[PDB]
Amino acid sequence: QPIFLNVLEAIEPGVVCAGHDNNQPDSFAALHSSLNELGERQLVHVVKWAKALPGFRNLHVDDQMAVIQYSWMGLMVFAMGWRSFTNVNSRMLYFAPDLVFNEYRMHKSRMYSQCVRMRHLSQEFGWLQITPQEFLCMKALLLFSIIPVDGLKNQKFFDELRMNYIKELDRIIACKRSCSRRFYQLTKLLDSVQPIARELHQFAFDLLIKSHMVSVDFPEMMAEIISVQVPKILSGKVKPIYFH
Ligand SMILES: C[C@]12CCC(=O)C=C1CC[C@H]1[C@@H]3CC[C@](O)(C(=O)CO)[C@@]3(C)C[C@H](O)[C@@]12F
Repeated sequence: QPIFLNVLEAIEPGVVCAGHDNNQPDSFAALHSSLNELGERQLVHVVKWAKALPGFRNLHVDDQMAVIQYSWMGLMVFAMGWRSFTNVNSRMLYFAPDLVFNEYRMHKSRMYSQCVRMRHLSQEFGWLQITPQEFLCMKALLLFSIIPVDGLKNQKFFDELRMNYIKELDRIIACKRSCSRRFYQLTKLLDSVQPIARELHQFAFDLLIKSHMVSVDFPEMMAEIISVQVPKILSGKVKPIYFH
C-alpha cells in the first residue's frame, strides 16, 4: 500500500549547502566554482539515495554507477526546481540556502537563458499543483530515464525496474483525491527535464574545457564525470528515454 512512498519519503536527502562565500562579488568564476562544489556535495547524497531506492541493487553494479552518472544532472535540476518552488515560490533559483540566484547572478553566470528555462520548469510545480508524493515518484523515475543506446550491462533488469517505477507513478496518481489527464501532464513535465539537462551538460563541458582560462574549479568527481560520462551523452552514445 504505502510501502513505496514510505521508502521514498524516508530516503529523501536533506538540505545541502554550497559553501558559497556571499561576501564575494558575484563573478562568473566564483559562482560556477560554488555550483560545482554544490554539485559534488549533492552527488554524494544522490549516490546514497539511489542505492536505497527499492530494487536499485537488482541492477548490475556496473549499471548502478552508470545510470547515476548519466542522470544526475536531470535529477539535480528537477530537485532544484522543487526547492525553488517550495521555498521562494520559484521566483528565483534556490540552488542552496547559501546560493540563491537573483537576476544579477543569472546574468553574471553567463547562463541567463538556461536559468530562465530552469525557472520555467520550477514554475510548473506551481502551475500543476504537483504534490510531494508526485514529486518524489517523478524524481525516482528520472534516475531511470537516460541510458546508452547500445543498452546497459543487464538491460532487462533496468527495463523491469523502470517499468515498475512508472507503475508506482500511475498508482500515486490513481490514489489521489482524470488520471488520464494527470499522467499525460506529469510525463510531459518529466520529458521537459531532459532538454534542460542537455543544455547544462553542454555548458558544463564547454566550461571544463576552458576551465584553466576562465578560472573555474572542478572537484574530482565532477571533472571526471564531465570528461568521461558527459561527452557520451553529448556525442549521442547515451540518450534520454522520452515518453512522447
Ligand atoms: C547540478 C547543479 C548543482 C546542484 C544544483 O542544485 C543544480 C544544478 C544545476 C546547474 C548545474 C550547473 C550549470 C553549469 C555549472 O555551473 C557548470 O558547468 C560549472 O562549470 C553546473 C553544471 C554546476 C552544477 O553541477 C549545477 F549547478
